[PDB]
Amino acid sequence: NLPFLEFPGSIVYSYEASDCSFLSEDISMRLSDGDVVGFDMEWPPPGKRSRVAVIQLCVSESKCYLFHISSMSVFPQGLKMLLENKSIKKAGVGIEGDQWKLLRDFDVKLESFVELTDVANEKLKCAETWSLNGLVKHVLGKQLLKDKSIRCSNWSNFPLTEDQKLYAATDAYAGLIIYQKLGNLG
Repeated sequence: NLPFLEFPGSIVYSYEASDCSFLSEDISMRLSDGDVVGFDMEWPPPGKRSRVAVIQLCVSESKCYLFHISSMSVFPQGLKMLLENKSIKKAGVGIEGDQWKLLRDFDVKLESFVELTDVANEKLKCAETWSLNGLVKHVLGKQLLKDKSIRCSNWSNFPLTEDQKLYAATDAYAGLIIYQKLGNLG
């Protein structure tokens, strides 16, 4: 029985482009070169493909932002600038795939991403094929809620449910906590 990892801070939910751009600029304002944010994205599971519905940025243990882009008619210019900002690192798992997807879907280029599974392999001196949950268990001694019910829910539905918010926030939070753990190991 491993404890469940859960984002304990305030979840900021933004589903309008202007609001999102303002918040993103605020984030860029408070950070400087070298800083990192936890990062992840969600999207719903015949011929058409599913585009990114939510982008999560966890800046600290007390605050995580959920940007519901599927509810926005235009991709937030401020969010685009933050993501393409090479000064701010974005830590996640399978984050290169996220980069490709953002480019394909919105021509937004994620800069300075940090693939935590690579950092883990090099730090822990191993060659494993990880999963975010496996990384959480091994690195944090915690466990992640990963039931299809929420993980594969319809992320493009407005509004996001309370369970959807905590799950999406917790995933970006794990990225932030894992990054700090591995980056400051002794």
